Order: sequence, then structure tokens, then C-alpha cells
Amino acid sequence: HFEPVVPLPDKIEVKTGEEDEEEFFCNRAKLFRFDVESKEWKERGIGNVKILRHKTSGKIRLLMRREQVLKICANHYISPDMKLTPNAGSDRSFVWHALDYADELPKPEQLAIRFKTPEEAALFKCKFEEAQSI
Amino acid sequence: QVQFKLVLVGDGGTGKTTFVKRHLTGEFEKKYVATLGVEVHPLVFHTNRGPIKFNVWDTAGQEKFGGLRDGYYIQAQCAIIMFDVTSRVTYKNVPNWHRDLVRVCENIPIVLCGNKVDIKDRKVKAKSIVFHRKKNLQYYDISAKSNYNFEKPFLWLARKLIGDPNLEFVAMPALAPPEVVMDPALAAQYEHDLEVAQTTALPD
Ligand SMILES: Nc1nc2c(ncn2[C@@H]2O[C@H](COP(=O)(O)OP(=O)(O)NP(=O)(O)O)[C@@H](O)[C@H]2O)c(=O)[nH]1
Ligand SMILES: [Mg+2]
Repeated sequence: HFEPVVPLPDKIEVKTGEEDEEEFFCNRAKLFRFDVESKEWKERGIGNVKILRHKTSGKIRLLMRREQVLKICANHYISPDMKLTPNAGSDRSFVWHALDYADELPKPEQLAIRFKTPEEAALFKCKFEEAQSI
Repeated sequence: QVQFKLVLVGDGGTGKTTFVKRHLTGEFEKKYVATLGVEVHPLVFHTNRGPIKFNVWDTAGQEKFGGLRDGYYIQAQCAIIMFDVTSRVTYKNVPNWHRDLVRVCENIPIVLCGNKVDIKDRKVKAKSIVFHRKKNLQYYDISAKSNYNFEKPFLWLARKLIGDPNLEFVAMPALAPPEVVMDPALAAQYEHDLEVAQTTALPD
């Protein structure tokens, strides 16, 4: 037992910033951010990539979170400028550039997402683009 | 604002840095690059009683630093003592660190972590671990390579620090991002330079 140092913080209306949107798509995958600082590709996260369109505003974004700890690792809005190009023929993963906000600070990271199977990638591709068709 | 000083100590090679740099980037550093006498990065965890920030003093391991790692210790509020489990030596030294800690800042919550439990050829067997029992320290198997339990350490501490035995980590407010329009040359170029990337084989 250790006496607490900081005064007890009241509970919270545990948000989630989710809602007000609906899952236009949601599959788990692994995320990668490029380094440039070197040239190696880095593991950014593992969990569910979602595609949410606001109920009101109608603004579709791509929110990814990490399992276990649950932390955003993708947050940008899908744009018509973004083009999910394959990657070394890897029909299970794609790469696109995005002014992501996963850290709550805008950073123009080049990304890569890889899926367990191709069907899953294909579906992601479709739904992703279908979300641009709007 | 809720913040705590966390000093991560332990024989180099044990993964202390790889641990923290994963909770920070979600990246896994395969290569060894010794920490030159402490490095500090902050870690944030969103809980039911609000979010908390962990100021992590990722210290060095090579004894060549034995001196300075006392100032790193001043006013620390909790620490994670870590050892390799794949290198019994590390475990052997454990009791040493526990001392250095209780030297400058007595009591204080401390978690003992046996990292790398992802590797098959385990050497520091489960029943081998005992110090945590004799020293009354929360212990957990970790694996910065498989994220295995990698949150339990902080969670355990959080609770101790705050006072809510039931405090719990819970997702993370997915706040609204920034607005960036205009395609012109803008997105047209973003394309070219992107070639440089996808031309770099993907990890795994
Ligand atoms: N497979 C596996 N490798 C790990 C794990 N944790 C980290 N590593 C490996 O541990 C090696 C060295 O660990 P690192 O964090 O760099 O050292 P440290 O513990 O910080 N020592 P110091 O900072 O004192 O110099 C790296 O090559 C990294 O690949 C783990 O859970 N298992
Ligand atoms: Mg290191």
C-alpha cells in the first residue's frame, strides 16, 4: 500500500469520440508509418481500421486504434486526393499519404496498412473508395 | 493535469527502451542502441477518472553510468525495474537496483518486469522468480515484442498513485482531426515522392 499523491479525480462521462458516426467498414489490420529519418518502415499499430461517416456533418474519416491499450494510430479524413496504391504487388496491403492526427498534432505521414487476407484488403479498398464516392 | 515521474531501470539489453519506445510509437526496435544515461519521454493513458501522463525516465544500463543515475532518481514517484528473463544474469542483479532505488527514494510503487517472455528458449523460469515476493513488488511477464501485458505495469501503478483500485484504462477519445483541401500540384506531388516509400519492402 502506497498513500496516493494526487487528489482523486472524479469519474468521467467516458466519451470515445466514436459515435456521431457509423462504421462504414471495420476490420483489424496492422499499420505502418514510414521513417525517412532512416528509410525503414515502422510498425505503427495493430487493431481495427474503421471508416466513419459523421451522422450530421457527413465527414468520413479513417480511425484506427490499437488493441489492449486502445490508442488512436490513425485519425485523418479520407480525401479524394488520397490514392490507395498497392505495394510491391502485395495484394494484402496498401500505402497512401495523409495529414494524420493520431497524436493530436497534424503530421503528414505516408502510411501502409496490411491485411491478413486479400479479400479483407479488397473490401477495405472498396469501402475506402466507396467513402470517396460520397 | 495528472503527471507522475517514472524511472525505468535495469541491465542494458533487457529492453527498457524498446518497451517505452513501443508505448510511444507502436514500433519495435529490433536493434540494440544503448541509452546514454537516461532519456525522458512522456506516456499518456486515458482512464475513467480522466487521462494521466507518465513521465518516463528511460535510464541507461551500462554500469559505466553508475554515478549519475542518482539524479535521475531524485523526486521519482514510481519505477519499473526490468530484467531479461532470457538472461538470468539480469534477474540476479535485480536486487541491486531495488536497493539503489530505495536508497534515494524509499518505498514508492515499483513494478518488476520480466520482458522478452516471447522467446522460446526461456532461461529465468517462472518458479525462479521470487524477489517480487520477498520484496513485496508487483511483478508481470512482459513482451515488448508481443505487447503481452505491456500495460499492466502502468495500470498497476496508476491505481497506486491515484487511489482508485478500480481505476481502469479505457479506449481513447477519438477527437476530430484537421481540415486540408486543395488538390492542384499539392496532392499531385504528394504522389511522386510517395514512390520512394512503397519501394521499401514491408516488415514481416
Ligand atoms: N524478441 C524480443 N526482443 C526484444 C524484446 N524487448 C526488446 N527486445 C530487444 O532488446 C534489444 C535491446 O533492448 P534495448 O531496449 O535496446 O536495451 P535497454 O534495455 O534499453 N538497455 P540500455 O538502455 O541500458 O542500453 C533490442 O535488440 C530489441 O530487439 C522482447 O520482448 N523480446
Ligand atoms: Mg536502449
